[PDB]
Amino acid sequence: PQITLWKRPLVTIRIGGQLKEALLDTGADDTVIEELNLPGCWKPKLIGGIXGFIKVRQYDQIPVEIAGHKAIGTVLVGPTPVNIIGRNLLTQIGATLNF
Ligand SMILES: CCCC[C@@H](CN[C@@H](CCCC)C(=O)N[C@@H](CCC(N)=O)C(=O)N[C@@H](CCCNC(N)=[NH2+])C(N)=O)NC(=O)[C@@H](NC(=O)[C@@H](NC(C)=O)[C@@H](C)O)[C@@H](C)CC
Repeated sequence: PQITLWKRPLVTIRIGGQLKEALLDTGADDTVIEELNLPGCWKPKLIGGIXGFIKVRQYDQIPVEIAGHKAIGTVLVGPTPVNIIGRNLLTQIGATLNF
């Protein structure tokens, strides 16, 4: 599909068997999702942006479907204000910027 940028590029994702809404963010290196449990598998990380840093739980090799496209990769979990799909998964679904 093609997504224009007149409004925030929000899409439905599936993760850990749960459906969420997330923002496709080309300015994010990584993917950041709120709450939800998961694997006895995670390790600590700090990630930053405007306003500084938050502590997150890094989970590896997590299956994540995005607009019907299967991806599998690192997912960071913490108190992000907005669920974010970053380049680590956008590359797996063949996403490009075009102008
Ligand atoms: C400045 C750092 C690079 C750009 C920034 C864009 N992320 C979005 C995330 C959405 C908000 C949680 C953002 O900050 N958007 C702001 C940009 C400022 C702006 N005014 O446009 C925004 O839209 N802010 C809205 C409010 C939130 C809107 N978004 C939304 N509701 N979805 C605004 N009006 O204030 N990327 C990031 O914040 C990511 N940071 C990174 O990718 C890198 N970190 C650093 C420090 O560069 C990497 C080394 O970790 C985060 C997610 C970690 C992977």
